[PDB]
Amino acid sequence: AKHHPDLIFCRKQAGVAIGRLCEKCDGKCVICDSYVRPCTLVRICDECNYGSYQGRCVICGGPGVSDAYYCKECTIQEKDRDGCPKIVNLGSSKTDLFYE
Amino acid sequence: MFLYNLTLQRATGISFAIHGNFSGTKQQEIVVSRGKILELLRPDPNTGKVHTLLTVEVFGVIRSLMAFRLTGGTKDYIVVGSDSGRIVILEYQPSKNMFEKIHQETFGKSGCRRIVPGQFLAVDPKGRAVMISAIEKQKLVYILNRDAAARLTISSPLEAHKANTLVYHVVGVDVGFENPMFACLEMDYEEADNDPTGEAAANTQQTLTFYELDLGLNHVVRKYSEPLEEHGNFLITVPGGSDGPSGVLICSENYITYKNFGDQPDIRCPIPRRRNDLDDPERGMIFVCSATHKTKSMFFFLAQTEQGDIFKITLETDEDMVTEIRLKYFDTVPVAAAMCVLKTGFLFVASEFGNHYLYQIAHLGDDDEEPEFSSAMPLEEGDTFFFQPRPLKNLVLVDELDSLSPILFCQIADLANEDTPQLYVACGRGPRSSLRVLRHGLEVSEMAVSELPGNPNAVWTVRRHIEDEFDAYIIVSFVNATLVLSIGETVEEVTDSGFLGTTPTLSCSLLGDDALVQVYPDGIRHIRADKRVNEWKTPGKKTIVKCAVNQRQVVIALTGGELVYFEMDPSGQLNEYTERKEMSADVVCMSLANVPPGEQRSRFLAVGLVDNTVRIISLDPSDCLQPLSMQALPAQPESLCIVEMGGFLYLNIGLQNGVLLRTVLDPVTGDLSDTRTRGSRPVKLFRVRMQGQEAVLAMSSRSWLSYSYQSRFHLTPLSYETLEFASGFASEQCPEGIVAISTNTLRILALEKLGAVFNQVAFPLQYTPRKFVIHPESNNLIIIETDHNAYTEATKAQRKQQMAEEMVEAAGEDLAAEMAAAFLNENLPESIFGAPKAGNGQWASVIRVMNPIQGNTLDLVQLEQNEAAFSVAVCRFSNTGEDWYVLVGVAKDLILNPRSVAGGFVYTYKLVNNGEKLEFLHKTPVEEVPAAIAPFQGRVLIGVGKLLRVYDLGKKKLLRKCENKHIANYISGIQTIGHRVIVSDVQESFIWVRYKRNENQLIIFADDTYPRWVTTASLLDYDTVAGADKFGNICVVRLPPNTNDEVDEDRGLLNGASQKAEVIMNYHVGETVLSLQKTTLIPGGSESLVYTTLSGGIGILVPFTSHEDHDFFQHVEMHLRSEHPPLCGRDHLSFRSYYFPVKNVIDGDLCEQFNSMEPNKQKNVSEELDRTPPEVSKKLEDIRTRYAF
Amino acid sequence: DALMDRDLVHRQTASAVVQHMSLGVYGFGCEDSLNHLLNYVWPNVFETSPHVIQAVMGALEGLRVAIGPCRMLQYCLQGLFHPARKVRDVYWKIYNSIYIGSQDALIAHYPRIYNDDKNTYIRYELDYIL
RNA sequence: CGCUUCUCGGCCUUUUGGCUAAGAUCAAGUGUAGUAUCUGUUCAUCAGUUUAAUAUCUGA
RNA sequence: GUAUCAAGCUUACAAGUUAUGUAUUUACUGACCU
Ligand SMILES: [Zn+2]
Ligand SMILES: [Zn+2]
Ligand SMILES: [Zn+2]
Ligand SMILES: [Zn+2]
Repeated sequence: AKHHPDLIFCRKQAGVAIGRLCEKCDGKCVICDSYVRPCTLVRICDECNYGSYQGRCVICGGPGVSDAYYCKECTIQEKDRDGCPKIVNLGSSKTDLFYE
Repeated sequence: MFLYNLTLQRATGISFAIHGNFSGTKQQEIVVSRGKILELLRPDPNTGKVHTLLTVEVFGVIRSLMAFRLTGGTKDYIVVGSDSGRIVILEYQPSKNMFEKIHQETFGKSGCRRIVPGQFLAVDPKGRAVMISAIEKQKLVYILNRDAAARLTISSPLEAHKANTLVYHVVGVDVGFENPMFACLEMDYEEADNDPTGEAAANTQQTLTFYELDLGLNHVVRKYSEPLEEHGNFLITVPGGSDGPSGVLICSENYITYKNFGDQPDIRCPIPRRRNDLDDPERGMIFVCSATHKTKSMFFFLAQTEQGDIFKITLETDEDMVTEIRLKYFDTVPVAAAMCVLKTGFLFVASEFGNHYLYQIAHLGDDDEEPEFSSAMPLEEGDTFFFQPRPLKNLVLVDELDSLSPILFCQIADLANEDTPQLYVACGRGPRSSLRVLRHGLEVSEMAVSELPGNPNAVWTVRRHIEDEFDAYIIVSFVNATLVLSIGETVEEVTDSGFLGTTPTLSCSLLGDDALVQVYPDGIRHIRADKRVNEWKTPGKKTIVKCAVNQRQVVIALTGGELVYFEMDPSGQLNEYTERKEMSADVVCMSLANVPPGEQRSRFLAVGLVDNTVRIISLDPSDCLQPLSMQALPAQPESLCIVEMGGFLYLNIGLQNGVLLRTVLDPVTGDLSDTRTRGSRPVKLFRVRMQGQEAVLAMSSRSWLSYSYQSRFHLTPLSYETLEFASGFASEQCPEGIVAISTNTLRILALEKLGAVFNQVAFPLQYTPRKFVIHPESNNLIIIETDHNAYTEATKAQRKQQMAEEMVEAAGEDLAAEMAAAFLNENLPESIFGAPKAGNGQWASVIRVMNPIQGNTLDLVQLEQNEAAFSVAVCRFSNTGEDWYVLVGVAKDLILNPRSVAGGFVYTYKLVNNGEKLEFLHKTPVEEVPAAIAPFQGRVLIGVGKLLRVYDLGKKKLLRKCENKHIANYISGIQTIGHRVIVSDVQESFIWVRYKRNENQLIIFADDTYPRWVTTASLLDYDTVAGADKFGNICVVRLPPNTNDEVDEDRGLLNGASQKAEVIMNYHVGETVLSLQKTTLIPGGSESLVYTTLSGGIGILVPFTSHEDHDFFQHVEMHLRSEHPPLCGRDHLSFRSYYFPVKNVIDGDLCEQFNSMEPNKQKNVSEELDRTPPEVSKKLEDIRTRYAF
Repeated sequence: DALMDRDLVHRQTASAVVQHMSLGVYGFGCEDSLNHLLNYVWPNVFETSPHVIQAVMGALEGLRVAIGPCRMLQYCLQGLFHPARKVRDVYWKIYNSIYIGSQDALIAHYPRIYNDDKNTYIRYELDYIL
């Protein structure tokens, strides 16, 4: 996301797998992280949607509730037609809070 | 400021064409892409003609178009890849007549990029996988399956990434229930770019690579990669499995290649050239088409080269291994980009420029007389197998599909003294070129003529029975002459026939089976075979006014109005009703219509009155002689018509200035009258029959036919003069037609072309028609014709003499001098057999003065071999008298790649006397090509290229007066308005130049900020300047309000001028606009900018009146961007902001797709806009009625 | 006045405003005020703080489409081969973002590069006319 | 002309009063990523490294 | 504590100097986070 710069996206080819969002991150965009104007469904690869990784949120990796969306600001900038925006790594956020 | 886009005649040049069973039936249909337009065509086999059923705007460029058949399926599906990263699969539904978007899938970013796929496409013929491919680095594979709702399913895109690798053409290999293979030409270039020695880029030859899709393992692997000692361009699928030797054919320069892996060797066949044709200094020869065909016994390929020579490629193998390949010369056609050979003997060739053609296969196989050779026979010294071209033997000309592409230059002019203006369009490339005059009417063709004297008022049409076609009699009456002519041969006045009554006749009709009802002063006739007349019609005195005709029921009136019926009995003779209204008169006209079912009265009465009123009444025996619904009209109707045109009863009154269009319905009458205009004599609205349905001809100062072409209400005029009357016609001389004369003659008319709008009439040409000008006195045209790689006919005769010389010189002791003289005296038509090509660097050009009425070679001035014309303008100088002058810019040794010119010339011509010939005056030299001539203040301005020069006449040569050198790279066009000079750069933009009167200086004072690659221009106002580019944009630049002209002349502002102009609109079309002109297309309308594109499309930009219309159409297009998305997946706002962003322009072509959807979306958009869909459709068509055709 | 202000927080918030505005008025004919504000956004490229550089990078990729890629490319020019590396790599990555955002729109927007002694740098295809 | 006294003005503490038990009591926050700014602080001639140009090292 | 709007009660009467490095705070940003 844009909030934590150490997070990297997956950026592989997108299939027909519809992305999901958890109850904590419902309505959030993936790139710009906004709440308004949904336009495009989120398509992720088959490696990030397989086995125990199905029905899973994109950002936090929790259980998905609603469908994931792109904003119109990401649509007219065409940040939806790039690689699959699945956040893989988790660093310096929600990790050291587990140890504290 | 605020403009509105509307197309009139859409795109006609075909880039891709496919054939298949798209409707789901046994017959086959064509799907073509016009680049921007997607069309479906049906080759009707019984008549041979072509009827377009659906044409849609995908709002993008169609870079890949290919159909596939599903495994175990009947209907063929369409795969479209475009500039966007949305691959779409389409299915044609014949019920709702729309391309159903089956699946739209994302595979990458948009735009015509190098990285993202869309450029080339391949599919497995069984219908299991499809590969979309770019030029470089990625090829994506979709797996096609079907699930239990008989529904298509598509999995994830498989990857075939290969960095630093070009892709030349991709094709699918037909395998029988095997892992599908895709063949493509690849080339590695990293050793070509890392090595500066240059020779590493010469031995980097092509590699054919096979990609095998393991459906069991779900990946793409490089299976085979075999090199090529030649360079190929595209490939051809060979059908296999249980059909034959499954493989790919490789077309290459002077060669055709078979490869198939494992054990079959590389079978090579050199391509046959012509005997001694004068186009081969060192050139090669490639293909342009494949045209595979499987006739269920064997399979062949109707390949096409770049000259139009069709080659019959047929594989014959004894074993499963290939033995040898062979081909032969089939036919000659104009050069086509794609073919679609069809079942039951049809071949549709889609030319890259000019008209398209449909031929019928008359003699397939053709293995009887032609001396054909093969590949594996030991032939040496090149190809060694030649052929002589021949006229048509295997194909016959059936359909000539009209196409205005390429529109290279266009003018709106009134040279033919018509009320409406005409379009003068340059078209074609090379020998197939034509100047085409375009009108607004329809193709009315004459078949016969007669010499009926006096002053006839009307002509009525009647048959023997309802089922026949001969239409036994045709009657013509004015006051007292009967004159009921025979319809067939030997048209002449008649004696007392079986249907004739008396002389003063006034109407005829067929009421019964063979019973004719005819009306005259002693009115009632009822004649079938016995003259059973009952001519009472006596309420004392009045007997002659106001007949009206239906086929089952009768209304006639007297001085009065609502009066007697005089029906017939179903098994007997006539009867009458005694219920009369007696109607204090006020009568002008009556006209009705009837429905084909009905054992009742089953019609609707329409009467018009002298006062500002009409009256429509249903006269059923319940509610009889009681008025139903009322009226309103301004002045007087003087005409009526009732019509049913659909597959709602369309009430049409018409008045002496305009016509209306109601929507009358049978229990209740909701009219909803559409309005339109037409000396302005009183109109006549008459019912005729075309195509199987009926239509209305409303006639005025000119005629106007209103027909329903799939519920679109086309009200298009006719091309002739005023004809004062209309009536139907049917015979064996012409099946359907309209006899329509009340003025001193008689003709037989026919309406052949009905679906289109414009009237193409073509005048043939020799070379490419670059541009032309208009002579205002004694209207003629002066055109320049210029082709690169072409000879002039004197050099052609010298080259043919040289050919004859070496044919009689090379070993003539053993002799055939008949061959040389036979090549000399036989001049082939270059428009059919293809024009000869003059190597590299030759520039053929002529100048043609033409009468645009008849279209004859009124004057022709030839040039030499390396001399090309690029600019021409007529003018009248100030130092001399009234005599005209023609300035022609000619270039010599221009050679294009790389550009290094060797100086040019400017020719001056006198144009004596009235413009019928053209005499040479003088020839001045110049250092660079003068591609721009402009008359200004009695002199000429010429853009040499970085140099703008003002010239004056001299008796020896032209003399300059000024010179400017601060202008940029190269001049592309100069247009003047008075006190200002608009200079078009070939690269950046417009430049404003001021010419001084006291001095002679050319001082620049204003420029623009955007590079545009400007091609053509037009002047709208004193400040606003419009322009277009090579890419497809339309821009309008408007100056700031101050912009002081008085600038007397070192720092600039940003490397140029200082008064930077602003842009009020940028717009994208997708096609190169080559002629912009501000004019008014109809008398009584208003001004609108007419742009004519490159691929045959013609559009207009329309100004808005007030801000509420701009706001309403902006909301219409904003709602249709969300409710009705385009077909290729390209976003409409992103396509109209393709290069430059859109600014204050509403695409009305998206707005006119409101009438093509279901009424659910129409109801949603109309209730969001607080209107009704008829009101929205009327507000939409007000702009096309007022400002357009 | 926000982009004229001395603090960088005002300028990064104003770059966010101009970004969301450019994503708001896209296709409406309001390119003059955006070209006015980008003349103040563009000297703020030189900042090295991550938040302000991602804010102005979002502003540049938002103004890439509204006023056109032509004005963005003209702003990138005479800054590609600049000898200071600190401006050089940042202008090259801005050119990379414009290249990946809209490649084909830049095709009509390229300037002319004349020929050297050996190679051919002229696009001869767009140079000739009919 | 100088000196003492008085009156008027230009003005440099004015805080809401004083007293009872100073009248009696009160005032919690993190953890992550990054940036700006104060205090403290200190700044002999060739050759190449490096740098837009500058500013560390080896040399006599 | 106030400025208007009746009944309660009251006489029913008199009457023509930029800058570096670091020890080190103060603030600021990312809709950062159970
Ligand atoms: Zn989440
Ligand atoms: Zn977003
Ligand atoms: Zn992924
Ligand atoms: Zn040291």
